[PDB]
Amino acid sequence: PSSSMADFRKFFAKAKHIVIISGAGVSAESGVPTFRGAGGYWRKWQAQDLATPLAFAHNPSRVWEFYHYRREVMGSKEPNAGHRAIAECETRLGKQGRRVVVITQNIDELHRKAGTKNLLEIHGSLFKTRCTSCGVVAENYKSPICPALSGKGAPEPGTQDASIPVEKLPRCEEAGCGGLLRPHVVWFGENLDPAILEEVDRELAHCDLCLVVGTSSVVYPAAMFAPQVAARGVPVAEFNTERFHFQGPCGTTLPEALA
Amino acid sequence: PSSSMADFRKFFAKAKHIVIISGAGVSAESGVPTFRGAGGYWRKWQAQDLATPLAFAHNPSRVWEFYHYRREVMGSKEPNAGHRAIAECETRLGKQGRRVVVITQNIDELHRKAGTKNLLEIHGSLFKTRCTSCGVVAENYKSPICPALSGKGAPEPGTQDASIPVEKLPRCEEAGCGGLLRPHVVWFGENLDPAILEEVDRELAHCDLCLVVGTSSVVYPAAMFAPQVAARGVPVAEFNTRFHFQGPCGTTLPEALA
Ligand SMILES: [Zn+2]
Ligand SMILES: [Zn+2]
Repeated sequence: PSSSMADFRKFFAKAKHIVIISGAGVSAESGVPTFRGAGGYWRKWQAQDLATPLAFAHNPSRVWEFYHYRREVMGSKEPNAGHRAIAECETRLGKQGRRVVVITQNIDELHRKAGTKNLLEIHGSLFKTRCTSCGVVAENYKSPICPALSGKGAPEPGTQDASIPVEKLPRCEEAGCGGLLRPHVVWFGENLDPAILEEVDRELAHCDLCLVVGTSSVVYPAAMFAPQVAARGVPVAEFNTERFHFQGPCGTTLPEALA
Repeated sequence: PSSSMADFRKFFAKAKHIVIISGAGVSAESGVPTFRGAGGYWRKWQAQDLATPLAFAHNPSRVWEFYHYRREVMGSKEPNAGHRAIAECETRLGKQGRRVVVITQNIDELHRKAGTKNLLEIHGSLFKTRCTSCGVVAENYKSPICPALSGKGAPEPGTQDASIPVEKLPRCEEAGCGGLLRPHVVWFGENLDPAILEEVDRELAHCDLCLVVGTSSVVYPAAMFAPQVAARGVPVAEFNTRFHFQGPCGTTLPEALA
């Protein structure tokens, strides 16, 4: 894997269809606490205790307490230089008829806030809700999402469970529904949206340059996508903190690389 | 990027927990047809066209014809010298207090024919069915899987679609179900069973030595497994059609696992 910026910039100049696969490193550079490894903890629990349809069935109040916490910490965050370079490149290239798409594992909408428009959110968004009754997906940025969760969601073990009755958790506001809302987030056991994967696969089939940013291509989810682009002879440029590999924060490398 | 067999054996002789990741190259050496790449076609299509939820929903007869073909060709296939050496290595190290486990996305079951017991078939089996109604998972080696597939599944293009009505495709035989069966195999766009991957990770986290044999860069998720073993500092030896050993796995593996 080459570290030549000049050699990368030569493909970048000529690339008509760029696919940027964006991992958690991009979000972390904005102060988003990465909910994986040593960080994958809230009170007594891990992600596999919280982010599952079975968890939501047994204790939706606890799952909503956690996602309220997640929403609260996320909504105070701002796009970083990497997010900005990525958006500015899409805007700039688009005026020339050249394409940039972002595939993100992240659910904080920081790419959207930076100005990214060709955005594929494979894990959904925690600022979207899904109704478990009618199936309607809705935007929700409200703080707090419901009055019962006001002041709730503290991460300390020993914090009392809110034990909010289901009726008082976030409810659908479609006329005549009133169903229980869940976060519009892909949980363990649940498949990624087939329509999204369809769009993703089309982009990978047509791209002439691929970027992996804030993650590596040997790890989920970039490991799903980058190998088949590379096997086609399309250059894959990797930007992370340890064909092309560029070391350092994406906020440092991407502004220059995507200039 | 070592190519020394002498250095591998030193690690092999003492190794307690051996994971063997077995890719499509191991199957190809037994003549099992592959369905990626230029030589990977059934009629007009490759696996990426047929092994999908969408394809099954749109033409279950064509998808079933494809897997029926693959089920039927296995009758002339045998495990190769690679499968045997892997299976003999397992039983041998067993009576020494040592672990050999095989993790594979191969669905042709030649590893278990060869005598492998610690086998993780993480992509299911050609010889297993799943009911799309009741979810029951059943072993199925019946030839043909249903009478409507008798003589069907021809691999050359221009072969007329069987166009078997869904009612005459493989049907669940659980009392009062009658649901449509699919092959119990992981498709493009589908995740692994949650427990399956949790078990893979357990083997990967505890192994002293990893073998990766006949595995392409695009096989998924299996291509992630050796990378995370190496990240631990644990030696990974590549056997293609840290160590690299070139040639048929039936030629290199007997001497490597001797
Ligand atoms: Zn509703
Ligand atoms: Zn059934």
